[PDB]
Amino acid sequence: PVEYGIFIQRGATYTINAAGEFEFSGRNEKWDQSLYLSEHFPALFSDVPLAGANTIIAIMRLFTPQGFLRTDDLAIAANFPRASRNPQTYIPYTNQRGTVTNEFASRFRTIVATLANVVNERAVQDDMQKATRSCTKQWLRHLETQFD
Amino acid sequence: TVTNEFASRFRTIVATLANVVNERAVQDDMQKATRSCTKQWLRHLETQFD
Amino acid sequence: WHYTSINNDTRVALDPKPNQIRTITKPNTVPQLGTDYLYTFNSRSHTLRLLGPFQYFNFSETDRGHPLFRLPLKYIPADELIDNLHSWMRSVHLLHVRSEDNTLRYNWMLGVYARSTNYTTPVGQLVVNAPAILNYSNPQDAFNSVFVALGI
Amino acid sequence: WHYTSINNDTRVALDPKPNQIRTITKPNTVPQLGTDYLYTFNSRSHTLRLLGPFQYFNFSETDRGHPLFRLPLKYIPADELIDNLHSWMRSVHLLHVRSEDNTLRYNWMLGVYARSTNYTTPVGQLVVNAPAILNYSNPQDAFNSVFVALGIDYIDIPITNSNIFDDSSTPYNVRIWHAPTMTEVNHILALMRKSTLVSTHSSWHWNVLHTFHYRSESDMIDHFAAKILEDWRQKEKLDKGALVEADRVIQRLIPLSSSTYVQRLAAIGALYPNEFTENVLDLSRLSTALLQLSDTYYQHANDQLRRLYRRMYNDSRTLYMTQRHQELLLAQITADPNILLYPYTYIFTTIPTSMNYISNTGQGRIKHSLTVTGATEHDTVADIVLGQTGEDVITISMVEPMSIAVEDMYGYVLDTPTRDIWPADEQIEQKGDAVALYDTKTSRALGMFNNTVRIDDLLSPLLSLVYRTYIKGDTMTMTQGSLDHLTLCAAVDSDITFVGNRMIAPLPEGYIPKPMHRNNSTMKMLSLYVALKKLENFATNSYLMAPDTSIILLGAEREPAVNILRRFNRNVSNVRIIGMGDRAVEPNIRVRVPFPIDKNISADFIICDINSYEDQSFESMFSETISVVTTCASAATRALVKINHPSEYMINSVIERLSQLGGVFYHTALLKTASQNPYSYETYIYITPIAAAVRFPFYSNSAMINRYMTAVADDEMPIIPSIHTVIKGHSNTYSPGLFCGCVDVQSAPLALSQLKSYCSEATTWRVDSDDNLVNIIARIDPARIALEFRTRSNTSAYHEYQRYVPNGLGFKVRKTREFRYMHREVTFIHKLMMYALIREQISLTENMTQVVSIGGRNLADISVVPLNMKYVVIDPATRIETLTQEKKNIEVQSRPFQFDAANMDLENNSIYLFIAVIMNEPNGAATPARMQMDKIRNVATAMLTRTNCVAYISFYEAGIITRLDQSTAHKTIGRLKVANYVPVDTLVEADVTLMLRDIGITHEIIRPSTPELIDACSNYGIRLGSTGGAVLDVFNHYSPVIKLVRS
Amino acid sequence: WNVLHTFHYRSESDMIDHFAAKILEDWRQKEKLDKGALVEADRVIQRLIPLSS
Amino acid sequence: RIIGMGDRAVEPNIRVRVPFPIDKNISADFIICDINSYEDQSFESMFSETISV
Repeated sequence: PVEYGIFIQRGATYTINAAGEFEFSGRNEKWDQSLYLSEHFPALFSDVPLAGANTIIAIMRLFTPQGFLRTDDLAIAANFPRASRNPQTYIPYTNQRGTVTNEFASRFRTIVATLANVVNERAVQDDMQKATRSCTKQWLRHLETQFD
Repeated sequence: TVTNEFASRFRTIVATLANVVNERAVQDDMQKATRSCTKQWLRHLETQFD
Repeated sequence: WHYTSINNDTRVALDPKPNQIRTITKPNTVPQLGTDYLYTFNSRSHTLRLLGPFQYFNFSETDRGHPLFRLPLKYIPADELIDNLHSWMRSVHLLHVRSEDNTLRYNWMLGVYARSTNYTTPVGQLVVNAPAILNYSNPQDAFNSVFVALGI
Repeated sequence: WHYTSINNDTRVALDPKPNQIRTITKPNTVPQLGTDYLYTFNSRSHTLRLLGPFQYFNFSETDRGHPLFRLPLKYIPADELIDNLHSWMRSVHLLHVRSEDNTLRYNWMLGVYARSTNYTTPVGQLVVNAPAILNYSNPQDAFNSVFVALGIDYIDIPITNSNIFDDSSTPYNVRIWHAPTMTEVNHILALMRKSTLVSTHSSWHWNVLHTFHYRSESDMIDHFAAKILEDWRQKEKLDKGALVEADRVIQRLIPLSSSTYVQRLAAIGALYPNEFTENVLDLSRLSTALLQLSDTYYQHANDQLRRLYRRMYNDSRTLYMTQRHQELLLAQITADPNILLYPYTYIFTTIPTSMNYISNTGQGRIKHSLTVTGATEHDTVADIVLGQTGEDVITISMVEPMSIAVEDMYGYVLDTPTRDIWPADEQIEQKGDAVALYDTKTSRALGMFNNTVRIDDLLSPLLSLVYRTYIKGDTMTMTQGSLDHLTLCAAVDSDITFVGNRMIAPLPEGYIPKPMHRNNSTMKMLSLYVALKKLENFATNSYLMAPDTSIILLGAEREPAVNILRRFNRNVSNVRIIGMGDRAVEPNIRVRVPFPIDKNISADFIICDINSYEDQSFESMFSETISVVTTCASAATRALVKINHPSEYMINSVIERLSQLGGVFYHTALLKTASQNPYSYETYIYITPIAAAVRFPFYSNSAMINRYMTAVADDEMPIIPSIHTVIKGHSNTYSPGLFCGCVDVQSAPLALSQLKSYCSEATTWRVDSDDNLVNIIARIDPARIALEFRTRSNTSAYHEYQRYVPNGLGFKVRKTREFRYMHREVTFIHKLMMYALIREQISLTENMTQVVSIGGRNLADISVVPLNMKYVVIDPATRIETLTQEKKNIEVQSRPFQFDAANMDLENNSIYLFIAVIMNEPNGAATPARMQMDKIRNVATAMLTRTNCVAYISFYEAGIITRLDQSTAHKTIGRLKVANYVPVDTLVEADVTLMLRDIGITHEIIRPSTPELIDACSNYGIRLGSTGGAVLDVFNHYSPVIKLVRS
Repeated sequence: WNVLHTFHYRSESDMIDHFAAKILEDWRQKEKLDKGALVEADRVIQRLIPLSS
Repeated sequence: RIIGMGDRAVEPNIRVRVPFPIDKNISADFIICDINSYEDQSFESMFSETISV
């Protein structure tokens, strides 16, 4: 709460001005689905670096997707309908055909490694008996090793 | 208002009143499980007010 | 003898410019206080008092307790409150419209107070929809518009 | 001119040798960084950035998180990252083959990237089996092999980020196509149409074409403008001729398939707008102000410059080289055949040429000096209204404060009697003057200058900050010196203990001994005690006394001035500092003065200040003031009394009540001091046990006494300055003061080209680059109004000032405080008092032809009355032409005026001004000629109703020799050092009048008095200089304006 | 601002302490005025006026 | 006192065009003079500027 009021201060949403950077609205609005197909963005994903809260912005560069724009020839070489100027897609994985330890899963380990560190800071303020703080850190070990 | 104001004032009451409770579980130095079970109650009591 | 004097509004000439009102509240981020806010400390006492343009400013009860004063008083280090008052003054702004005309003055007194109550009151809810209602060129005419558009 | 340059690949020559590539990555183990990787840290910020050969390197996500950056950023110690970055750089290598041939280069770019993805991709899986595929001897041939051995047409590589911690998504991704021959390049570029948004730029690095692919449209213009900025710099050195190295010639990006904003942005970059001198509002946010300039060149400005911008808007597909810009490619294409360039090109010679502009983006408020002439004709303009000051940006205070030194805080000026007789006929006449004056108090207009400003009020804020320096900070103090007792007094409530004469020991451990609390009446008499020990003997350096002597202060009051004076002599044996007062509290003795018989008062030095009280008849007033002096003359040896209303009766009756009573009579001398409140008209009578018999005891003329004897009753009223906030073109009648406000930058030149009719000095500044408001500060000066509303021709120089808009009127942050009263010295103040006298004389006489001034800077035209009267200036050195031409009706005959009486023709209505007499040129020293030239000055006068004024300098002794206050106007031996020049010879006053009592007819010496002091101080609104105020009233007297007004 | 604005007190006892805090200030403004100087306190008379009281 | 004059002079330094106008009363002991404005003009316009400075 000490630096949330610094984030939601600049704005809950934003628009993009004609040729340039972003424009945050000083209003505090709740998000709705009606705004999606029109204008604005959830500013909790606007990735301009802030000057104060570097923790709320740190957990957001943790939502970054891992894929590549594979433009497909054989669909258009076969002559198929495409509404865009040129065709495009976004598959969400790689290959790791020869990698010793799979890469995609090793990225997940970084998520657990730092997300679990945040959990500890709550079991110091509520200072739970270690058996409680241990039983939750133990769960993230099982959850992560399943992903492998 | 996004988050109701009247209830947010109540959070300040619990925030500092619970701090006073700790100073008694240092003099009687209860096992943490006792001091934790009372700090946990103020979480439920406050979240009901919301 | 008949004495001589100059009579001129002191509070009116304290309200900042609309297109510049940006700086004197939030973009106070880049500099760091020191001289303005005065603080003496007699010895169980003290008196922290920030002045213009932050005097005659009433505190929102949400941003009053969370950022600072309540815990820092409870002790002061001359290094704490200088860094700490900054942390609060960073996260403050007033709903405003940037203007082009040079003959406009932003209305502080009424405008800041309305934000302090989360605009729940209609006098504050009016400044939400059209925040350009605070931009006045002449005193008195500032308040006049906040009466005709309410019936109050 | 055709510029010279060297064009050579910068990236290609960065890739290391294959057999040596071992060292520059892993075996960096043995040394330990330090200089290469650069890291700055602003304060939540920072920028860690490792450079060559580690820039353009993209991070494997496995080795990025584990080794370092994520946790070390989360905090930096300058010892952590140096040891820590090493721990990562240790565990890095690239799959490579050690070669023998010297003509091989390792391929970094493609090779390192393939390892970053664990070779999962076939372009990386190919380098696993045969890692010798990266060893190339020739550029282009490096990539060619990675296409034939795959069957693929193009390989795309995601861009590298230099910042290590900005772990966000990439804005764009580059793509390398397989293309060997020239006829191939034309195929890809033509097929590159109808495809989202792509970019290429002029030339290529490795001789293979590579295009850019942008993610979202909005993230195109920010990169497209980041290139277009760079090019505008490369053509700066090329345009002047130098040595460049940026390989490609043209940095400007070319938009192939693109949106609509980049068309308006590409055309405005391919012409190099004059706007450099930048102005432009370049700094931030740049992608906006640049986008405004595009609309500009468009609808204006201008002729074919629109036609050109509109010839590139509609096209936007060919790069527009400029003749000599094209030749640099022609000079390098013949230097090496087989090299790819952008095929579609346009060459244009028509730029062309135009105006220059001006700007700066620095700090500081810019001062201005407006004139009365120019190249434009102004007829019936608007009224340029401005409003609202604010309280944060512009602060206005009515004071003003000054800054000086230390010893000159105290400065006494002594004065000496002149007459030996007090006639029985003028003793009742002098009485009538003091009686008639007392009833009606001193000028009310003078009043709002006494009780308004004060000495302590403006002198005391400084000495309380030299107190601060003291807290922990100080050097050698050295006992007795004007610094010792002062920092002892004003700075410390406790005692300043002395260790070996000079040092300040030690520091206020935890106790800040509250700053010695000062008061008004204390600094008043802190200034006089020094003067008493000074008057004892001229020898410097005492201030403390030979012990066992008692100084008694008479006042006033139950307060300090005695607590301070005592602890200064705390160190030196037994000294008694006693004080008496009508309002005296323990410790000080309460008693009514005159005190009763018995009690036995005794001292060596007595200071006496009594003033009680207001309201009573002169008869009751006379009896009180006279009796206090008598109860002081017998009480001490060296005693000084304070008398109010120094009127030539009251003051002279004091000597008349001490002489007869005292055997051997008594030596008297009144004095003025610094720290007296600028013009308080109160003087101090000084009384010492003679030596034998005084020659001239009484006061005849009484000049310092006269300063009080010039005040007068009620009439008009208070005058006073104010603010305005509106300007009318060539419209007279503006009450003295100053106007502040704010105007639009688009009309700021129009504002300045009108302020010239009222003033000279003006300051302007914009708050922030992109605001548009430029607040002006202008001071109304009457010395200018007389030279403006002369005739009707407005003219002005509108064209020149207009070359500032937009930026060029200065930038300033923070708050700035402008005072209501400014600060000015005494030599231009003494002239200001000189003219206020002369302006009265000439605006009263019947008929005048012209007012002719001799010598000067053209200044002092003020008092040309009326503003219409012909104004002739006869001097050898001056600027002519425009001012005399612009029918302001002036003329300057550049003949060195010969006042040798050989050829004189002043004539009928001729008013002459002789403020010179010093010399024809800057400096002269002929006193017989000053007497003889003044003798031949008045000689040859038969020119009917003519008049002329001449100035003098005389006295000497009282004002400097016994002064000991050499501030600004000091003197050396018989020479008067006023301002600069070379000290003029003093003239005998008695002879100058006596020699004038046979040749000439009329000769009236009028001294500028207090009405001249207030009136000139009111219009310009200038404070009196305090220290200069004490020099002012004495120095003012002995410069008489002799007016020879005869036929 | 050229619009009339009145004061409303909570309890009677908390009126005299504010009413005397003004009346002190005025006694100072007429000190510089009585002697003749330059003041800036806009209103001339600081003294509060008791309406319903 | 160290004063400076220039055609491109910003506060604190005094902005003025040289040759400067009559009045203003310039005075010093040592003067350093550097003026160069500006490129392009006929020797006739060039001669007149350099000589007058």
